[PDB]
Amino acid sequence: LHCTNFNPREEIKNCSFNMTTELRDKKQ
Amino acid sequence: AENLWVTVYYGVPVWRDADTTLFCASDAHNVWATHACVPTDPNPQEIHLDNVTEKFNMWKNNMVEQMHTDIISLWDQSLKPCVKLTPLCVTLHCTNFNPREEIKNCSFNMTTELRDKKQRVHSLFYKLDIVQINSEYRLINCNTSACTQACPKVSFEPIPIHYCAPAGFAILKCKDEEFNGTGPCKNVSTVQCTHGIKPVVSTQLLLNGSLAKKEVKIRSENITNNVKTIIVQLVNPVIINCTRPNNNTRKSIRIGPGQAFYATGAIIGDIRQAHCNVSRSDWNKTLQQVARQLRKHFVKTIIFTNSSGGDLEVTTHSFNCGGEFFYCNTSGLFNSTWENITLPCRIKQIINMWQRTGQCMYAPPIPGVISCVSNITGLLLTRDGNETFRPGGGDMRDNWRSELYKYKVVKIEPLGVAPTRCKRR
Amino acid sequence: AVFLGFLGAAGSTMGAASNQHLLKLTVWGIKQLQARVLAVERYLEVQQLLGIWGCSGKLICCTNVPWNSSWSNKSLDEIWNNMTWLQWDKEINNYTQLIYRLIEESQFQQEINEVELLAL
Amino acid sequence: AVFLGFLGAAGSTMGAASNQHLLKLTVWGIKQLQARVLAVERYLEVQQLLGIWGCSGKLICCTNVPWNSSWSNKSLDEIWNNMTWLQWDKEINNYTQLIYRLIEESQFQQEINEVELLAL
Amino acid sequence: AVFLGFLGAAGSTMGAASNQHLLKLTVWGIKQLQARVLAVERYLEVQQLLGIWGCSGKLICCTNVPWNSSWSNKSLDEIWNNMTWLQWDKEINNYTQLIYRLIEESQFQQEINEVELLAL
Ligand SMILES: *[C@@H]1O[C@H](CO)[C@@H](O[C@@H]2O[C@H](CO)[C@@H](O[C@@H]3O[C@H](CO)[C@@H](O)[C@H](O)[C@H]3NC(C)=O)[C@H](O)[C@H]2NC(C)=O)[C@H](O)[C@H]1NC(C)=O
Ligand SMILES: *[C@@H]1O[C@H](CO)[C@@H](O[C@@H]2O[C@H](CO)[C@@H](O[C@@H]3O[C@H](CO)[C@@H](O)[C@H](O)[C@@H]3O)[C@H](O)[C@H]2NC(C)=O)[C@H](O)[C@H]1NC(C)=O
Ligand SMILES: *[C@@H]1O[C@H](CO)[C@@H](O[C@@H]2O[C@H](CO)[C@@H](O[C@@H]3O[C@H](CO)[C@@H](O)[C@H](O)[C@@H]3O)[C@H](O)[C@H]2NC(C)=O)[C@H](O)[C@H]1NC(C)=O
Ligand SMILES: *[C@@H]1O[C@H](CO)[C@@H](O[C@@H]2O[C@H](CO)[C@@H](O)[C@H](O)[C@H]2NC(C)=O)[C@H](O)[C@H]1NC(C)=O
Ligand SMILES: *[C@@H]1O[C@H](CO)[C@@H](O[C@@H]2O[C@H](CO)[C@@H](O)[C@H](O)[C@H]2NC(C)=O)[C@H](O)[C@H]1NC(C)=O
Ligand SMILES: *[C@@H]1O[C@H](CO)[C@@H](O[C@@H]2O[C@H](CO)[C@@H](O)[C@H](O)[C@H]2NC(C)=O)[C@H](O)[C@H]1NC(C)=O
Ligand SMILES: *[C@@H]1O[C@H](CO)[C@@H](O[C@@H]2O[C@H](CO)[C@@H](O)[C@H](O)[C@H]2NC(C)=O)[C@H](O)[C@H]1NC(C)=O
Ligand SMILES: *[C@@H]1O[C@H](CO)[C@@H](O[C@@H]2O[C@H](CO)[C@@H](O)[C@H](O)[C@H]2NC(C)=O)[C@H](O)[C@H]1NC(C)=O
Ligand SMILES: *[C@@H]1O[C@H](CO)[C@@H](O)[C@H](O)[C@H]1NC(C)=O
Ligand SMILES: *[C@@H]1O[C@H](CO)[C@@H](O)[C@H](O)[C@H]1NC(C)=O
Ligand SMILES: *[C@@H]1O[C@H](CO)[C@@H](O)[C@H](O)[C@H]1NC(C)=O
Ligand SMILES: *[C@@H]1O[C@H](CO)[C@@H](O)[C@H](O)[C@H]1NC(C)=O
Ligand SMILES: *[C@@H]1O[C@H](CO)[C@@H](O)[C@H](O)[C@H]1NC(C)=O
Repeated sequence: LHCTNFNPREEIKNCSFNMTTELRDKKQ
Repeated sequence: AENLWVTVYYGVPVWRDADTTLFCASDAHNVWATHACVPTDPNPQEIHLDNVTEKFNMWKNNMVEQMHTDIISLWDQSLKPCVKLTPLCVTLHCTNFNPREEIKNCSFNMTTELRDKKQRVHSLFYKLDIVQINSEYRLINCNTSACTQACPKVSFEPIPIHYCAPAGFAILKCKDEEFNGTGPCKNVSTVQCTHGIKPVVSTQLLLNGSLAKKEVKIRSENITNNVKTIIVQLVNPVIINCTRPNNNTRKSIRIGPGQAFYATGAIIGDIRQAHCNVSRSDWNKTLQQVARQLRKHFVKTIIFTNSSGGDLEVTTHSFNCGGEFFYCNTSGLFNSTWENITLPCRIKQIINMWQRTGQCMYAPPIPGVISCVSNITGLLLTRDGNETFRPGGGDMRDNWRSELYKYKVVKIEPLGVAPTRCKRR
Repeated sequence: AVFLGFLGAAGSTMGAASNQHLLKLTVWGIKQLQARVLAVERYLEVQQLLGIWGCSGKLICCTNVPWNSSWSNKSLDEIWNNMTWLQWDKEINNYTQLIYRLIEESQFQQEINEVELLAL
Repeated sequence: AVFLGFLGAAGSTMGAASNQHLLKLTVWGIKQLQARVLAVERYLEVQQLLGIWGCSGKLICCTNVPWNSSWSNKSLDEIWNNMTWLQWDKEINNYTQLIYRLIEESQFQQEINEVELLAL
Repeated sequence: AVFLGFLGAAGSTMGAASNQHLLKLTVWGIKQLQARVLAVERYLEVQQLLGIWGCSGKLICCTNVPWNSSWSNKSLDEIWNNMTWLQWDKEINNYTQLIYRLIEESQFQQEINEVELLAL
């Protein structure tokens, strides 16, 4: 995961990652 | 001057409408797991109930709703140990075939026995099993569900299933010939099991079944209601003659350690069109039989047309033949308002069968030539509301209603108390 | 399994009718298993009433509870020489639970009168 | 299922107390299945003793084995008008296996004396 | 479970021999489950013949069907003082199904003669 914080307790992160899809060779 | 006392009787002829579990019996393997059923009695005993009239209802039977779930469970249980085709959901690169029935020659990257290595293998895919992405194509199922291809050793050969009732229960068989399927039956006998019922999956036309002993009998619930499916049962069977002519070959890939996806190889010889033949002047002879019985309930001219439209399984004579699943276009069969007639059929490999919530099966290509001969013993129409009937059929469970209309399950209540002039001294 | 020969005279009058191993949890195995359990359950379900009424091993046992005419007002010629066991049940099916309790206690009071009788 | 009404008089004296289908192997289905098998097993477990003692269909059956006073020295007023069936069991629970074997053979010897009696 | 003591005299003459919980579908659990069902099935299989012949709760019950000499021509000294119950079965195993039907109806006709007798 590649995460950043949220907004300018309860911390929340906005995480982007590579993920599989309906087809094995393609990612998202 | 009576002095009557209660007397208990054990074993009195009285039963009760009830639903229970029916176990299977078979004679002396395929998907229907007939090897697991107990051996049928070679002399099926039947006890006639003289002076007895019982009320049946083929449309509110539970043998239907229970057999329908058994065939679906027999289907899913047989696909449990077979190979999953998750890696077959890759990006296909397809081209056409030769200088209806469209076929594609698709090459794709595929896994092998070793995880790090790949293979560039190609296969033939019928156009109906594959959609374009926008020439890069894709298997039609990958966006909704995975697919389990059939273990190539099992067969879809429909063989007779005997549904039996447990000890303490009974099955009432209506033996009146012109039995409407619903209402009183004057010739009632009791049996332990039903006859040999073949789980033949088909659409519009009922293949391989029990005929009417005389006069084409028609069955339904509310005839005045068009949303209720009509079920015809022919008296003399017209013979349908189907064959897939193309000489197909099986090409076995290896998508993993022990996982072998069987791909459609080359087409040796000519490329022809799969179809079915039924006899004119015989389908016409037996359609004027269904005609004069449809007017006995509807006063009026009756018309025959084609299916409504939509999915392929709903609007075609979908059935099984030698292993592959045909999808025949019966517009040339139901086309008369009251030498052969050839039905162009397409062949699919990705089938959903029971219209379930995301579960399909890849029918592997049968090598060689395919040809099957099937009796057409039944029908299932659908009125609109000029009383036209289009070949529809509604649900799949109506297949089992056409054979279970004679049977009904009741439980024995062998206890009865009645007054007598005896007293326990 | 047993017999449906009792059922031969389902339309006859009440006087005429009265006168391998290994378990595998396949879809058929589970089906055939409950049929085996559902048989012994329904069998003993009837067989415990016969035992508690003092009628085990009997096909026709006379009791000591008098026939309350409110259960049925018909004659002995209207019952045994007219009605069938199938339709007679529908007429009396309201009091069957009320009768099964009387035969249950007629046996119970007969048991304590025997333990006082054989004590002599 | 049957009745816990027998249990109504658990504190009363011994003289007062005596006077849908389809199987699915879900966690509840397997639970409810063994309950059905565990019932018919415990039922016949008692019902075969009653049969082998010559007491099937009986609630109170008198036997022919005399009361060995070493099993209990109490009076008939100390038993039926004082002790409860729950506590009387704890006092005699040692000889219950020794008594169940005598009732088992008293019936067996009664059977051979009948096959000699009815032969006349 | 019950007893194999009956079997003690398998070679003796016919006159001497006669005179925790929780279900888990493991390979052993399914094995031990059918053994429990196969016991109550085979038990009641015999116990319903004894009931339908009017012999429930009996070890030795005399009947009313005469001995058809075509079943066996041997003497009472040749049977009870010579043959063993194991070999006597092989000699008569052809007519066992023919005899079991006569004892079944001898009880049935005895029941209707009692319902006419106790009506006086
Ligand atoms: C229309 O469809 C038919 C498919 O059923 C094509 O095939 C012909 O079917 C006939 C009917 O069975 C066959 O004749 C049969 O031959 C056997 C063998 O001796 C006899 O037992 C049958 O009685 C006999 N039936 C009849 C009605 O004569 C033909 O043999 C068979 N054709 C071939 C080449 O074998 C028809 O060809 C087809 N017709 C057209 C014009 O398309
Ligand atoms: C369904 O249709 C097929 C084909 O239309 C029918 O098969 C045909 O059956 C006949 C039966 O005699 C075959 O004829 C014989 O062929 C042999 C071998 O060639 C020849 O030696 C004989 O002299 C005779 O001609 C015919 O070849 C065969 N055709 C094909 C293509 O297989 C089948 O009988 C039909 N089934 C029905 C109507 O139930
Ligand atoms: C309706 O019934 C008929 C006959 O009962 C069915 O025809 C039968 O079709 C099967 C194949 O689907 C044939 O059996 C197998 O053929 C293969 C191929 O050679 C072989 O490997 C097997 O050993 C077996 O022989 C069978 O011969 C054939 N029966 C006849 C009489 O020709 C028909 O398929 C049924 N229709 C439907 C829709 O189920
Ligand atoms: C899986 O794919 C099928 C086929 O593309 C989808 O059905 C299509 O749905 C779209 C909706 O945008 C329509 O434009 C197409 O006409 C439909 N095709 C057919 C043949 O009906 C189906 O909806 C997809 N499933 C999911 C869950 O998205
Ligand atoms: C297709 O229909 C024909 C005709 O009804 C069936 O052939 C009959 O089979 C029965 C059963 O052996 C015989 O008693 C008849 O004499 C046969 N009739 C003729 C004309 O031969 C045939 O069995 C059916 N096949 C299927 C698969 O349903
Ligand atoms: C379909 O094509 C295959 C070839 O791919 C044919 O197989 C040959 O059949 C002949 C029969 O005489 C054999 O002698 C050959 O050895 C086979 N070849 C192979 C590679 O197996 C098959 O005959 C064709 N089918 C039909 C019905 O003709
Ligand atoms: C599908 O297309 C492939 C091309 O990728 C065909 O494979 C070629 O077949 C020819 C004829 O034998 C060979 O000379 C080539 O070397 C093959 N190419 C590859 C990459 O294998 C294949 O024959 C086609 N399938 C059909 C049924 O025609
Ligand atoms: C089934 O076959 C018939 C012909 O046998 C096809 O009928 C054609 O349908 C198109 C589309 O509506 C019409 O424009 C033509 O006039 C029809 N031709 C006729 C009646 O001769 C029909 O499309 C086919 N259906 C399927 C699903 O394949
Ligand atoms: C996805 O994978 C590529 C390498 O294939 C990488 O460069 C990229 O940063 C990844 N994106 C993510 C993890 O969001
Ligand atoms: C296989 O994958 C490679 C990239 O790894 C790609 O360049 C090639 O076109 C693929 N071949 C196919 C999909 O047939
Ligand atoms: C079928 O026939 C019976 C005759 O007993 C009749 O009562 C019933 O209404 C009929 N139903 C249909 C749908 O024809
Ligand atoms: C009942 O069916 C049998 C079948 O052969 C027939 O012999 C008998 O005459 C039928 N009886 C009636 C009343 O239809
Ligand atoms: C329907 O019948 C008409 C008239 O006989 C004919 O022209 C038409 O081609 C037929 N349609 C089909 C699909 O057979």
